Parts: sequence; structure tokens; C-alpha cells
Amino acid sequence: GQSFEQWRDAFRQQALAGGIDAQTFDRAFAGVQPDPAVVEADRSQPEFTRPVWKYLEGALDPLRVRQGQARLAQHARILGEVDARYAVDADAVVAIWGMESNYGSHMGNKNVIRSLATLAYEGRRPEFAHAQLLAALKILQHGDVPASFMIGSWAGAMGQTQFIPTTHNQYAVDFDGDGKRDIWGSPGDALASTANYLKASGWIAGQPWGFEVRLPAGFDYSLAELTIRKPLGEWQGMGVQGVNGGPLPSGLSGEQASLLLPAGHRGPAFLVLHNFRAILKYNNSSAYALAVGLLADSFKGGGRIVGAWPLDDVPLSRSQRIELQRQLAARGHDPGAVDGIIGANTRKAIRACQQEFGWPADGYPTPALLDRLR
Ligand SMILES: CO[C@@H]1O[C@H](CO)[C@@H](O[C@@H]2O[C@H](CO)[C@@H](O)[C@H](O)[C@H]2NC(C)=O)[C@H](O[C@H](C)C(N)=O)[C@H]1NC(C)=O
Ligand SMILES: CC(=O)N[C@@H]1[C@@H](O)[C@H](O)[C@@H](CO)O[C@H]1O
Ligand SMILES: [Ca+2]
Repeated sequence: GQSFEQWRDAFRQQALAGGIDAQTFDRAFAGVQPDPAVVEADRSQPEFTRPVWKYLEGALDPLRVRQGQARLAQHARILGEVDARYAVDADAVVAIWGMESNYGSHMGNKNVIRSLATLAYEGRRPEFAHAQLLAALKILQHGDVPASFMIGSWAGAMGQTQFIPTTHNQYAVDFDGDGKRDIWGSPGDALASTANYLKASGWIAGQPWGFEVRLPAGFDYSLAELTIRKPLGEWQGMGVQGVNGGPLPSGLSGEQASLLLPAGHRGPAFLVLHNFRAILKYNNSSAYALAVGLLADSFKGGGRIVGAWPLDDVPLSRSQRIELQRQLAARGHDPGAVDGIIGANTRKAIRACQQEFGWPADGYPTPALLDRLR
């Protein structure tokens, strides 16, 4: 519709046909008008971004480590019961909780119905918004939370877990008691729901998400790529060692693993296992899943990185990622569609380009590489 009212009146029909009670809709939409801060966040294609280095210093702030240790002690009975019942490690659940909402304290400020209506009406990704808005009305209909406290982030990620509405509907859990899957006010529900999703996402209890490794010299950096998986024994068989030299964890010999270089060949290296992929389903950013893994390790005093972070290391803005893709295509190394997104297709082109220069083929775009291309 042209006006918000027109869009709303039209969407009301679709909600009714999909099972929303008329009074659910009207309590949900009472007071609702488009929210320009949500339109701006949706339009923000973050030019200046990361580096993973900075992002990790946020994630792993000792304030958040210690608050996470307090939460583990404060909710230990509940966490024992979740860990036991879902076969998901308490440390991983608490780490996700810290990453997503700082253990309940930064859940976000926006009404989920308003945010998702705004994005359905005038956002870049209206089909997502429509789908999530409908699912969100079902949640209000079932009674998990009153409309007024249905809070979350500008994109509709809700409560303490930052579930989107369709994920809530399929994975949220009522840990007590009371008929409500309340991921907003109930730590029990929230911890149990995160665990449930992690378990559904492949989590194996007691198994490490990954660990830092030492790469031997003149290592083939081509194999650093999450689409490439090899057994731990076979990485040991190309010389990948524990982080202070020596063997890799025994018993894991057959675990599929990938090699992760979040700051290229001069930064630290990690082998990441199945549980890292579980985390990626929760949030499909390798920087996030690494943060999560290290935060969880930090609650027990681990999470320490042996290899230094490159001092140079400056993240490419959205503009210069697009420029890099264009310069790549112009030298015969095709990155695919010029989308400003360094995926597996671009990395493949970065690597062929790095090889042509005699550089290590980590597939990690640097400001220095963008210079050689001019
Ligand atoms: C206090 O530190 C901030 O904590 C925020 C809550 O943990 C976090 O926002 C979360 O980021 C998640 C992944 O990074 C994302 O899935 C959640 O949706 C989001 N939570 C909310 C309510 O939006 C902050 O991280 C973002 C990326 C930021 N503004 O930097 C985090 N901020 C920092 C500097 O660490
Ligand atoms: C915890 C949660 O809801 N994570 C969702 C993930 O399930 C979904 O595949 C993706 C799609 O946008 O967005 C993430 O935030
Ligand atoms: Ca409940």
C-alpha cells in the first residue's frame, strides 16, 4: 500500500487469513507508525567495518567475561538442568547469551511489531519482514509475552536470545512451568531455548568448537576455507601442530575440521570443528562464532590467543570491497557478482590474485592488495 495505513489494512487481511485473531492484530498494532531509525539501520550497508581484532576486544571485554562467570554461578541449578537435558555445554549457552544481549541487559529498545511492520512496508527485504511479522503475531496470540514487552533489535531479533520470530516459534522452550515461552523476562526459558537451538544446530557436548594451531612454514594457505573440511589427523599430517608445537588433541583424530585465518597468514590460525558450525547457524558470521568460542573458553580461564594480531590490518569498507571485486575481475580473476561481499567466490579470486603476486594465498583482502591493483 502507498500510505502505512493502506499497507496495514492490506496486511491485516493476510494476517487474518493466516490465523491471527482480529483483537491480537489490533492490540499489536495499536499505536504503531513507521520507525525511521529502523529504516536507517536497514539502509546502513556498513561501509567502515571490523577488524575481527576490534570486534573481539568488545566481545571478550573482561567486564563481559566476569559478568558471564557471575551468571554461571547465579543460574547454576538452571544451567545444570539445561546442560543435562539438552546435552549442550553451559559455557557455550552463557557465551551466546552474553554475545546476544549481554546476559539480558541489552535486549534492545524497539517494539518488534513496529520494527517488522516498518521493514515490511518500506525496507530492503520485505519478504523476510512479512514472514517474521506474521510469526510474531502468532507469538502474541499464544500469549508468550504481552505486545508492550515484545522488545528486540531493529531487525526483529527478540529478547534475551535475539531469536527472530520464526526461530522462536520453532525452538523456544518453556522451562518452568507456566505455559509461556518467555525469552524476554525468564532466564530459564531463555537459556533452555538457546540450548535447544544449539542442540538442533548439531551441538556435541564436551567437544571443542575449535582451537588455535601453529601452521608450518610455506603452508598452503589455499586450504584455509570453511567449505574445506579434513580430519584432524590429516591436518596433523600436513604439519599442523598444537599452538606451542607438538600433537593435536588425541581422540579427535577423525573429527572433520576447517582452518580459519581471521586476519590472514600473519595472524592467528584456528582449526574449527563441528560445534563452530553449530554456532554459525545461530549467527552466520565466523567473527561471531570465534568470539563465542573464545568467550566460553574464557569463563574457565582459557580463550588466550598465542599468535599476535597483525598491527597493519585495516578492514576494507563497503566501497573498497566493491572496488576490489572490480579490480579482480579486470585482471582476469573472477570474484563472481560484484556484491561488496567477500564470500567463497571472491576469496577464490583473491587467492589466484595473491599467487600471481607471489604472496601467500590466504584469500584475505588487505588494503596493501588493493594498492597493488593500481
Ligand atoms: C555491550 O556490548 C554490545 O552488546 C550488544 C548486546 O550483546 C551487542 O549487540 C548484539 O550483537 C549480536 C552479535 O554481535 C547480535 O546478534 C545481536 O542482535 C545484538 N544485540 C542487540 C540487542 O542488538 C553489541 O554488538 C554490536 C554488533 C555493536 N553495536 O557493536 C555489543 N557491542 C560491542 C561494541 O561489543
Ligand atoms: C538466533 C536466531 O534467530 N538466529 C537467526 C537464524 O536462525 C536465521 O537463519 C538468520 C536469518 O536472518 O538470522 C539469525 O539471526
Ligand atoms: Ca515460561
